[PDB]
This record gives sequence, C-alpha cells and structure tokens, in this order.
Amino acid sequence: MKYGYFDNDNREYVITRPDVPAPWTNYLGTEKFCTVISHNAGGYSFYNSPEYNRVTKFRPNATFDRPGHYVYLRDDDSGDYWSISWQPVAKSLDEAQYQIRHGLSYSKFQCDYNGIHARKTLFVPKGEDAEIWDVVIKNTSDQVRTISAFSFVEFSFSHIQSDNQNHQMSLYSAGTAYRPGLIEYDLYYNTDDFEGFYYLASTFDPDSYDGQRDRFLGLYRDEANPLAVEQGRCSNSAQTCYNHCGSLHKQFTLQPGEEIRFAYILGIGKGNGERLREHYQDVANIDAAFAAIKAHWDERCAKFQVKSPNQGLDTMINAWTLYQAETCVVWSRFASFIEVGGRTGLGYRDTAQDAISVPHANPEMTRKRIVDLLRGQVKAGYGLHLFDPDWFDPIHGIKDTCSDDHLWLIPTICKYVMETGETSFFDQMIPYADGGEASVYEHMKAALDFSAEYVGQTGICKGLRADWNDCLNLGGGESSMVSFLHFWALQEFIDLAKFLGKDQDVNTYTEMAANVREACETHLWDDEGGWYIRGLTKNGDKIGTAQQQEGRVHLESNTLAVLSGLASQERGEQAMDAVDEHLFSPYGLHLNAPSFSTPNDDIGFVTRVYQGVKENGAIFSHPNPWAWVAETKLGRGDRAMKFYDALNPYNQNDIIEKRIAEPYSYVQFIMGRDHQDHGRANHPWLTGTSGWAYFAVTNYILGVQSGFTGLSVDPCIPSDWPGFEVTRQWRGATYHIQVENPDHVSKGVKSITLNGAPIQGRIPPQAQGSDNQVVVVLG
Amino acid sequence: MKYGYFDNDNREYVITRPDVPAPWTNYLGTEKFCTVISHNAGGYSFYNSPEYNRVTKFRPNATFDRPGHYVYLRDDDSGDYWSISWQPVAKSLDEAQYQIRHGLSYSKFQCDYNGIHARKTLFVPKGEDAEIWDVVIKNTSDQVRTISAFSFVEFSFSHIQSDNQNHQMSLYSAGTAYRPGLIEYDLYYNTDDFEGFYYLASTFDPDSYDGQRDRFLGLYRDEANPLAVEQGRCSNSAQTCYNHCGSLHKQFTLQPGEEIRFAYILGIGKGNGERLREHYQDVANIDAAFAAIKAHWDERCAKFQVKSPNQGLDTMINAWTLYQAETCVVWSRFASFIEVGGRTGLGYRDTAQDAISVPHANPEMTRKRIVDLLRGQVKAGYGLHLFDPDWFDPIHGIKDTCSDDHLWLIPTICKYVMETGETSFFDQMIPYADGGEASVYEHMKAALDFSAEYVGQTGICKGLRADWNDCLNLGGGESSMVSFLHFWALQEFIDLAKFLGKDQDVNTYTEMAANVREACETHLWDDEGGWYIRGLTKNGDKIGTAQQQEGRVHLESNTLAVLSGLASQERGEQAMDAVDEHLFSPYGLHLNAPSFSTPNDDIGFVTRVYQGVKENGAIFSHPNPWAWVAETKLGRGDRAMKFYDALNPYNQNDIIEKRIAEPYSYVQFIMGRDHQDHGRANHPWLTGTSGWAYFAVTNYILGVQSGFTGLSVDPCIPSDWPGFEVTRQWRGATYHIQVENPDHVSKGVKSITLNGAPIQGRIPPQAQGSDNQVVVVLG
Ligand SMILES: CC(=O)N[C@@H]1[C@@H](O)[C@H](O)[C@@H](CO)O[C@@H]1O
Ligand SMILES: CC(=O)N[C@@H]1[C@@H](O)[C@H](O)[C@@H](CO)O[C@@H]1O
Ligand SMILES: CC(=O)N[C@@H]1[C@@H](O)[C@H](O)[C@@H](CO)O[C@H]1O
Ligand SMILES: CC(=O)N[C@@H]1[C@@H](O)[C@H](O)[C@@H](CO)O[C@H]1O
Ligand SMILES: [Ca+2]
Ligand SMILES: [Ca+2]
Ligand SMILES: [Ca+2]
Ligand SMILES: [Ca+2]
Ligand SMILES: [Ca+2]
Ligand SMILES: [Ca+2]
Ligand SMILES: [Cl-]
Ligand SMILES: [Cl-]
Repeated sequence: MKYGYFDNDNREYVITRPDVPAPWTNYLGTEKFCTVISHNAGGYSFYNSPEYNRVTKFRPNATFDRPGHYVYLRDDDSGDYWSISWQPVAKSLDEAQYQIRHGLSYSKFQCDYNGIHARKTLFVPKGEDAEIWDVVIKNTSDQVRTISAFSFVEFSFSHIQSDNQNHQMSLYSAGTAYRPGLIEYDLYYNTDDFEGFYYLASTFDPDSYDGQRDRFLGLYRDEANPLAVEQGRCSNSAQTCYNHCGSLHKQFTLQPGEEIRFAYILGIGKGNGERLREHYQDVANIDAAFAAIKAHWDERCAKFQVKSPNQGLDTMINAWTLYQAETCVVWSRFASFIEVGGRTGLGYRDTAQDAISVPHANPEMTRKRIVDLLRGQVKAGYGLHLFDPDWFDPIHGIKDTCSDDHLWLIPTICKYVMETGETSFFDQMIPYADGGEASVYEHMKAALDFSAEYVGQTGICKGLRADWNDCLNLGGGESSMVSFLHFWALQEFIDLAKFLGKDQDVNTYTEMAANVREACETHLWDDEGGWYIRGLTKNGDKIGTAQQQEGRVHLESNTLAVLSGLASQERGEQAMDAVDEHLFSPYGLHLNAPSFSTPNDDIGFVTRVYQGVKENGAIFSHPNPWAWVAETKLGRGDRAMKFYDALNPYNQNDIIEKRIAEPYSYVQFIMGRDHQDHGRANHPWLTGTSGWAYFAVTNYILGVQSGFTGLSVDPCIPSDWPGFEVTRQWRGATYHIQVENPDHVSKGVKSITLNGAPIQGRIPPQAQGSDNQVVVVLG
Repeated sequence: MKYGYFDNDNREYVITRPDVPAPWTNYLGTEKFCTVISHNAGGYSFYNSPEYNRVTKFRPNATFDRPGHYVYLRDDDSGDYWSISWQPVAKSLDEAQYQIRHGLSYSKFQCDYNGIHARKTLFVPKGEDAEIWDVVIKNTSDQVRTISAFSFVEFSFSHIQSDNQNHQMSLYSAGTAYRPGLIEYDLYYNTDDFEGFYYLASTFDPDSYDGQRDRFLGLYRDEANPLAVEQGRCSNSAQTCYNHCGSLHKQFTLQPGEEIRFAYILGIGKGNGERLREHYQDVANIDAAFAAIKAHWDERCAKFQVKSPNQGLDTMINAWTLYQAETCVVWSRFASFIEVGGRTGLGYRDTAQDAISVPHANPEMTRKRIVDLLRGQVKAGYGLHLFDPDWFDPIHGIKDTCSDDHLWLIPTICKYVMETGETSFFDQMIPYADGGEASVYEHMKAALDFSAEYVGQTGICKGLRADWNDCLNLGGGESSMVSFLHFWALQEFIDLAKFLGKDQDVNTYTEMAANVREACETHLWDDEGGWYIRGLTKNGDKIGTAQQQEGRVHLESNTLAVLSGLASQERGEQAMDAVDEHLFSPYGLHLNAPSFSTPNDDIGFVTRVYQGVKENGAIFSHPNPWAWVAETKLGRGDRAMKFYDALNPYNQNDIIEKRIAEPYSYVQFIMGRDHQDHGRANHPWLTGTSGWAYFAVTNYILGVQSGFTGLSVDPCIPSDWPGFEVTRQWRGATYHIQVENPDHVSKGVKSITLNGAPIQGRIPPQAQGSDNQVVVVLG
C-alpha cells in the first residue's frame, strides 16, 4: 500500500490520500523560526529554542496531531464547512479530494470539494521570523459561490512545560489584543518586545476575529467543529488570561471560475505583523519570498548531483537525504513529533557526527556547529553530553561522561577544513566549557589524549556512562566501539599532523594508534565465531562471543573495526560476513543478535529493553551506513548496495502498511525480527542516520572525497554498474566526474584524466569558477 | 443559571445537565489510590505520588477533559452507541437525560436514553488500591434489547513527564497482556511487582478486549467515536510498545424491564486484578465496600454538626467544606485539573495551615502531616518550601526560604494537642531535614527564634524570598504579614509554655511578643488612611499607604493584625473598616486595592501581574477566612457573616454563568473588579481556603474551641440569630451545645451550664463515651 509518490521534477513528495497511518511531517524554516508540520497541517512552530520559545501549541502522542495551522472554508449559502488540510474537519474522502506536496522548506496543501478548489502553501521566508500561509480559493462550479475563510492557531505560553503543566501560573501569563488584520499575542512576563510577542495577521481586512480559544472553538467542541466556523462568524474576542488563538475571518463572493489569493502570517515580534500583512498584500512579494526558498535549496542541491543506475539512490542523494541531513545540522535533534519537550540544545555526539555530512552545501552552519561543540568541550578533553550552545556563545562530571562523544569531532573538523580549505581554523582560540582556552588543534589533541588515558589494563577504551549505544553502560568495563572510533580519529589526526608538518605529533599519535591496533587485534577478536566482540564488562567477561546465548554478534564493533581502518582485510571480511549472515533483514541490519533477555547491569540497560526494540535487537538505522562504508573499504560494492537498498525509505514507498513512517525520511529504528511489529519504522527526520547515509554514499560508494591537497575519486559500486556521473562543487570550482566501468569490477581505478590529461592521485584544487572534466576508468 | 443542586439528605451534589461551562470534579480515594474525576467522567488516577505514579493519562487545559474512565453502551440491533457519562460520545441532550451525583469519595453517573437506563458508580474502596466501576443496565423499553458494554482507560507511563514528552523512550516502556477478564499493564522498567503493574478487570467473562489504544480507538478517531464501539467488538489486541488501554467488552440480552449489574476494576499490582474481579462477582461485596465509604464520612461528619439560621453555612460545614479541607490534608495540593505535573509532595505553609482544620475528624492523618512538616524543617528553624515527605520518612538555602512557612506550624501543633490531648507529642524526638534532631517542642522554638533573628533595624520580620503572598518578594525588605503571624505563633506558644510549666520560656517568648507588638504598632500603622501597611521595601519605603496610587489597602496585613491579637480593638475596627469599604465585593474580599500597574521589583512580582488577577487585586480566597476571624475578635458577627455569605460557593449555585467553577468548592481566586471576567472563580478543591473557612466558622463564628484544659464556647454571630446548635465530639466525649441569644447580641456569654449545673470558663474534658448537655446563653 502507498499514500503518495516522489515527484523528481519538482523535488516534492506528493501525498495523494491524507488518511496515512501516521503524521508525515516536513520542516519549514532555515534560520531561527521553525515549523514542524504534518500532511494534516498538525504541528507547531518555535523560535530558536523549542523548549523556551514555542510559538503555537502541540498535544503530542495522540490519535490526532493537534492543534495545527488550519484554514477552514465555509459555504455561507449552505453552512457547510471543511478545512484545506483534510483534518481537522475530515470531510469524507468520497466527497473531497486532498493532495499534499511536501517540498524543501515548504508544504503545499490542496483540497477540491463540491465546486471549490483551495490551495494553501505554508513556508517560512528567509529574512523573517514568521510563517506565510499563501491561500488561493477558486470557484470551479457553474454558479456564484460565497465562501468564508477562517484561520486558527493556538498560541503557546512559550515554555513547553507551561503548556503541559503549571497552568495555575501560565493561564494568567498572556493576553490578546486586536488591530486591523492583526491579533497580537502578549507573553506578559516576557519584557522583550521581540521574543515576548507573537501574532497572526491577514493580508485582507477581516470581517471578524477571535483571540480567545474558548470562544472560537466553543464549549464541548474542538478543532474538528469550531463554533465560529459553524455559525459563520467569530465573536471578536480579545482579552488577558486563559487560552489564546489567532483566528481571522473574511467572506468572499466568487463568480464562476473566479479565484482570489490572500495570506495569513504567523510570526514573532512587535511591529512585524503590521509590516508583513501590508508587504504581502502585493502577492508578488509572496512569490519572491517563495522563489528565495527554492533558490536556497537549488544552490545546495547543485553542489553534489549524481546520475546512476539506481533511481532510489539518485532521488534521495540529490534531494531528500541532503535535506534531512542539513535539517539535523541546522535544527538539531529536539524538535519533532517525537521530541516534544525536556531535552533541548545540542547532543554532543549527534551534532559532531551530523556536521561531517554537508560542509560542501552549508559550510557556514557546519563551522558554527563545530565551534559550538568545541566550546562545549572541557579541558579534560571530553564533551558535555547535552548542552545549550547559547550558554557558551560569547558542566557535568566524569560520571555523566559518555566515552565516544568527543572523538567524533576529530574526523568532522578535519573534513570541514578539507572541504573549505580554511586551514587557519586550526589556530583559532576557543574557550573550554570549564574555563581556559586552547587552539582548535589543541582541543582535538585533548580529545585524543582523553581516550588514551581512560583505558583498561589491556589497552581498550573504558565505556564510562555509555558509548555510542546509550544502553551499553560499562563504566570501568571496556568498549570495542570506542577503541575503534579512537583509531579512526587517530588516523584522521595523523594525516592532519603530516599535512601541517607537525612531526612530533605525527610520531606521538602514530605510536598511540599502533598501540590501539595491537590491543584490539589481540583482545577483541573471537576466532570461534569469526567477528569482533562488543566489549568487556568491568569484571573482564567478554560481551559478544560465539559461546554466549544472548547478544553474540554486534553491528557497532564489527562495522567500525573496518570503517576505522583498524581491522585487516581478512578479519574485516569475515566480521562483516557475520553481520550479513546474522544481522541482515529485508528492512536493514539489526544492531545485535540474538536479542538480550536476561537483565545484566554489567552490560547495561540494553539487557532490560524489549527484544527487537530500540537498542536491543532492533534495526537501529544510524550504524547501517557504517556497514556500507565498511563494505566499500573491503571492496565489496554489491554487498554495500544490498544494505543500502534494504534501508532506503524510497524503496518502501509501497509497503506503508508495514513501515508506517515517511518513505522519504530515515528513522531512528525499525522493529526487529523479535517483535511482532517487525518492519515498522519509528522516529523520522531527526536521526543521525541521514547525515551518515549521505556521507557514506557520496564519499564511499560514489567515492568522492575532498582532501587537504586534492579531490579523490575512488568508488566502490555494484559490479554490474556500467558507470555513473557526479557533479561536484569544491572550493569554488566545479568537477564534472564521469566514472566508467567497462570491465565490470567493483572497486579499483585504472586511470583518471583531468581536462583530457592523465593524472596520478588526487585532483589538485582548480581555479575559482573553473569547470573541470574528470574521467575515471575503473579496472 | 444553575446546573444542579445540593441534596442535603444524601450528602451529594446533583448535576442535572452535563453541559456545565467547566469540568466539575470530585476526589475518589481516602488512602493511597486517588482519582480526580469530572462530571463527564474525564480525569485520571494515581498512586501515592501524582508525579511518579500516575495510573491513567490526562490531556489537560483543553476544551475536552480526556481521557477518562468511560463506559460505552451500544445497541447491537441498531449500532447506536452512547456513554454513561455524557462526554465523550455526547449524545444529544434533547434525546438523552444525564445526571451526576458527586458524593463524599464517590460519584454516581446516570443516563436514560432511548429505552435504556444505565448507572455507573465510581469509587475507590478502603483496603484496596483500585477503583470500582459499579455498573447497572436496565431495559425500560417494551421490547427485548441487546446491549454491549465497553470500558476504556488509557494507561499512563507512570511519570507525568513521560506521558507529556520523551516518547522516544516511553513509547517502548510498557506492554499489555490478557488473561480472562483482565488486561494486565506492565511498566517494563519498573521491577516492583506491585507498583510496576496496573490492570483493568471485569467481573464478567469478556466477549472481546483491547489493550492497544490505536486499535480500540482506531485511525483518525478519538474517545468520542472509538472504532471498537462503532463496529461492536474489540480487536483483542495486546502487545508490547506504543500506547495502551484497558477495554473489556460484553454483550447482554435484556428482556423488557430486566436489569443486570457488573463491575470494572481499575487497579495496581500483580495478583490483585484476578482477585478483585472474582470478589466483586458477588455484588454484595461491592455494596459492602460502598457502605464502608459511607461509614468513613458519616463518622467524620458526626463529630461536628451545626444547625443554624443560615442554610448555606450548615450545608457546607456539615459536609462539603469538611470534605474539601480533609481532601487537602490527605492528598496535598498537587493533583487536580489545574495541578497536573511538576510540583509534587507537600507545600510547607499549605499543609501547615491545612493541618489545623480537621484534627477532630482525622487526628491520625493530621499527626502524620505534622510529623512530615517537622521532618521537613532545618536546624536553622525555617522550613523547606516544597518537599516530598517520603524523602524523610524513616535542602535549599536561605535564598529560597519563604519567611512565613515555618510559623504556621506552631498554632497547628498546639491545636493538634488541644484536640487529641496527646501532650507527650511535645517530647517526641524528630530529626531535622539537614541533620541532627530535637523534640517537637524544641523544633517549635527553633521556628520562633528564626523570625526573631531575621528582622530589620526597626524590629519587623524580613520578607525573604516571599511571605504568604508568593508574589510579594522583599528580601531584605520587611513584611507586616510575617510579623503579625509571628505574634500569633508567639501567643500560641506562650499559652503552651504556661500549660507545660515552662516558666523560663514563658518569660522569653512573652518578652519577644511584647517587642513585636511595640515595633508593629509604632511602624506599621498608617494614621492618614486608618489601616496597617503591607510592609517596607529594602530601601525603607512603606508599601500600602494612604498617599500611594497603587496598592494602598491590603487584606493580609489588616486581617492578621487582628487575627493575631496584636492590634488594639480601636485600630482593629478601623483597619477592618478599610478592608470592608475598599476590598469588599459581592464575590468576596479583594487582596489589595488599587491593583498594582507599575513594575517595581522592590515590592515583588505582584507588580507585574495583570490587574484583578491572582495575587494582584483579585479576590484571593485564602485570606478571606482571616477576615471572618478578625471580625469575630472585634465582636462584629454581622460583618463576619456578610463576608462569609459573599464567598460561600453554595450561595452562587444559580450564577454559574459568571462563577463557572463548582458551587460546592472554594477556589484559589475569583477575578477581581479590574478584570473583565470579574466574578469568574478559578482553581477549585486544592486551596487552603477550605481548611481556613472550616476552622474560622467552627472555632470563631460558632466559637467552639478545644483547649489544653477544656472546651470553650464563645460565639460571634449575627445579632438577629435567635441561637444555634452544635454537636461536638472531643476526646471521646460528646458535647451537645445549644446557644441561646434572647437579647439579640453578637458576642458575649452571660452563662454556661454543663449538664444542668452552671460553670465558669471552659468545659473540662468529660469521661470517655459521655454525652453532655451544654447550654450557652449570650448577653
Ligand atoms: C501570578 C502567579 O503566577 N502566581 C503564582 C502563585 O500563586 C503560586 O503560588 C506560585 C507557586 O510557585 O507561582 C506563582 O508565583
Ligand atoms: C531504550 C531507550 O529508551 N533508549 C533511549 C536512547 O535511545 C536515547 O538515546 C536516550 C537519550 O537520553 O534515552 C534512552 O536510553
Ligand atoms: C538525540 C539522541 O540522544 N540520540 C541518540 C544517539 O546519540 C545514540 O548514539 C543512539 C544510540 O543509543 O540513540 C539516539 O537516540
Ligand atoms: C500550593 C501553593 O504553592 N499555594 C500557594 C500558597 O502557598 C500561597 O500562600 C498563595 C498566595 O501566594 O498562593 C497559592 O498558589
Ligand atoms: Ca467549472
Ligand atoms: Ca510581552
Ligand atoms: Ca564555473
Ligand atoms: Ca418500561
Ligand atoms: Ca513491571
Ligand atoms: Ca456517647
Ligand atoms: Cl537515531
Ligand atoms: Cl490557594
């Protein structure tokens, strides 16, 4: 079963029927004002901080996703009414035809019902902290029609906790006032004239309005049947206290075939509403704003485009996955339909990894996030697991420290400089979260040294509070995952030190890496099973061996052993063969097998989690891309693509009855084989799987990698691929790459020509604005 | 407009139409399991801790109060369905007749619709941690009817925060399993077999069941139209993860006039569901449990009953206000439809005051709360503003300390001993919250000494974080309210010291009281306005003077000046005349006038609050009873009764269009004259107004007071009252008091006879079980 399809030409996902088994969302905004909106217009907006500056309310985890940003239409001759989005009125699907087009930073809602065609485009324009509701109403019937339009949003008390509880205070913390075409919402206790005021404006001069939720909706009614809409007019309510809304109404008379256009604007700050309602009265200004949003992503998408034999890969890499990855970098991970309160700010390992994915498209935000992370690192070398970057914009103990957090930043910083060429970044002085300062370079060394310090007697990194797996809590125990990550970070740093001419550091960290490899190869390999163990408990018991009944094969240890470059080709192939044989499923790779069932606090909370769920035996998406990278390093492109195709949301467009979640978005996890709902995807959008998938495909499968001295092209693809093409923008120059595979191999470059001339090795960075033809022949 | 009436004979409030402008709630439970239920069966249950052991979910502050504890009925011949409570199905009120009877610790729901009579009684039986749903269905039509019944509750993830957010974790934290007539809900991460399991059972053997919320309700449907109910059968769902519910269904065939009875049971703990569903199959056990709940309150009500010329007073004192006050003592203040998360445990000043109200009816719980408060006091003498008594069941700094908290405990402890005669309580050793221990007596002295230490250069108590008024934040500034409270506490302690023969302490605290009175009479009286000021800022500027434009007359300072006994009769009368002239309104006494409008942090947050709202110029109920007491001390009974009648919810039974809130419950505050909604009552049930109102009427208007050596009767009533009668149980003996007012005075006892013999002064405590005739003649 399917509910829509991908429109490649318009870079939009088209939902043809709104009765999807779950809300399929999209993100509006690219700067500070953000809206998480569903295909049923449910959702909410916030400014900068989802926790402290929510703009409109949201009642989560319910059968309906309300409230939202709704436009109700009413036939004033019959009294019939419906919404442009299917919900909340939910007019029969046998009578009304709905369509939703989710695009990059905008969503188009359409409804054709009983002679009236209506369209509503919701998007947050660049340069403003507001959301435009571009509405078009057309009379397609053969008679004159009189249609009234009503808007609705329920204003938030701003702090999520105040919307959910402590109403003894929040119910008396705000008020509404009305001015022509503008409902002004005042957060009475917020003295800031910008952040302390919200508004809902209309480009038309209203016939009626409502600022009080209880008056617009009415007693014993909700968003599905507002009293104001049913009766055909608002009550012109506005006062201090209780719950507030933004409802503006206007009646229109339409001749047959006639259409009208107007807009509603939801925004923040005094003065802006009056200004924007006037500005957008000239629809050309709305079209210009929309064009700017299209340009924003056209510019980003153009920097990396691929044409290959795999349509699913092309569709996702050329738009959707780039989009999802950058959304994570810009908006972090705490504002979705799943993350709706509590945690806020930046997750250290999350943003550290996300930031490695799109420096080619958004170097400015990538740099900003990297600086945020460096400011969030303590002198000891570790990172603050969860923090608000605004805290350090010009601290927990070791007990709350996760062992992997800080290490992820090394490869990311190196990649940022490789991509931008901003070598001076390493000399920038950045303060530590707990006092003092150091250059970016020294911050990196502090991280590498920390992991060398916190090891066990055999040289394996301690797991501490938790490693990448939040449910693997070893403390004094040791993590294979962390040691492999340490090795990867060390390899990256060594290359940097060589490039910078830091001979002393090259020797120091080459020696450190050598010790890590020796320790891992000696202690972490299980020669009976043929794979790498997950780690060891504080008591020295190995976790993940061939003789255990639970949790024998783990995805993190085996994939990272290869991704880091630590494992030999021989052990790498066998370990990954174990991954394929025991963890692969048509929906992707399971995190571990068999699932844990016996509580064991020497291992972690994972042993107390349902089988096939979350960290315990489910298909946790994030590490899947690590397997793809591992396979490319082993030179097995067909294996890598098998894994890619299985997890690619695009290929599950017609199995929604099982998947449930958006076919254009990677999710946190899919129920594993041990759970009856095996196949059901959970938590779309804000997962690091997106950035890693993008990074893995672009840098390893397609094999395009920026470097300190040049651009490398070393693909690992399915042997049956005749070749592929990639357009890559790097440091202001364009590289038109054509890969040919006449002998049908998977990996191995026979020759590379730059503008007709054969070259050896990397492609040196060419002049700004230059266009270069790169032909790579495999063999 | 009215929506119901008081049924004095059955001690119930009868709601005749369910479309009340707000949810009118009741509290089920008297031990550990509690349910906050509305007249539309909306609401939730929790065990001991509302914050960490919520049993069923609640989506607060919305147009509908859902979810709840619902029973859906369906005519299987037509497919028509409705709920016993009006909502959530909301069958037309022109077709169905609904009635709700809220009683003491039970609620009766009734629905008569199209030939079917249905009744549902919800109550938490003593001795069990569960809620019984006693259902009776009767076919009143002239034909055979086939009716199916379905239950519904949405199980909570237990921690309120987990229901509201962090679903990335909570959605996978529980599961359901089914056994005959029992849906077992497992909080997977809670290892306790009792607290970690909930259930919904039926006395009947089900035809179908549903443990998954999404299957019972269905896609794009909610509690108003569950798919299971519409189709006439559940899907027999049960699994781990996602949202869970407790739905059990059974079809019944009823001959004309035939009726059936069965029950649903919502509860906690493994093993209990299977046991109780069997136990209640014998309806006699349900009736016995209900009889125990009736006995519980009959015993309590009988200890103080009044018969006077004022029906509203009698109705409330003989049942409703006693009920509300004890509900506060037992369940604290953090579980209502307003308090739904965040704060939990005990508020120091709140429980300290509440505990003075019902020691005659529930001495055990009163003692328990007093011990909780003593354990929550630090060596310095002050109390922890908000704490969980379970923490100290065998700490903030001075910056978070409120200046009044600890003082309220003195009069309360003295009253407890006067009431019970447990003089040995003073010698009990109780540990301080921050280490060390001291006798109850010494704990009290530590509190009194603290307030003598923290004073300004003129001898007035510092306001610190805040005094009784949470929005009056003076810090180094001084509070008139605190000094008056200190004087009251000192007077109470001095009497105790005298009684115990502690001569040294008598002299010490008599001297301390003398200094407080001199300082207050010299510095706090405004001789231009004729009242007591509210306090002084840290800079020495008086707050509440005749020359100021905002906040001239305050209720707290003027009432407490008299209640404490500090003010002279002359100043007391004039100050209270200012209260009457400037603060009285038909809805009660305003807290201050004029309202504040200019932000002034030297005074407090009250200057930043909307006018006529909350602490800024609204009718804050809590201090109103203080005015009643003040008037009785001045001997003006008519004035006291005028204030009582104005605030008495009972008298507002037919002005619901303005009041909105329950006419049987005192509320936190009523919108003041400065707000357009003047008259609207907010936050019923959990307000200290109830305990204070009960204490004020019983001890001062009716004038019945227990003492260390005897019972006192010194009433202050309206001069036109011919007299009144009171039945008082004290220390195991009954006192049948008859007050006669032949000369029509307001206060002043001419004679008192005990069993026919004239006596002078207090009535000595008589023998256990004795019945005594007390005749008091005023004059
Ligand atoms: C105006 C306002 O919101 N006042 C409330 C006050 O009534 C309440 O007692 C306190 C509890 O912490 O919070 C706020 O101060
Ligand atoms: C099983 C489970 O609930 N796991 C989650 C984990 O996925 C998440 O990353 C972490 C965040 O603090 O909380 C829990 O550990
Ligand atoms: C935002 C967040 O806390 N994401 C975590 C991620 O850091 C962790 O690596 C992974 C595995 O446990 O689970 C995700 O939920
Ligand atoms: C439970 C609670 O915090 N109740 C407070 C009470 O202590 C305070 O005396 C009063 C006046 O500010 O306001 C109530 O909301
Ligand atoms: Ca037409
Ligand atoms: Ca404001
Ligand atoms: Ca160019
Ligand atoms: Ca009949
Ligand atoms: Ca359990
Ligand atoms: Ca007796
Ligand atoms: Cl994730
Ligand atoms: Cl209150």
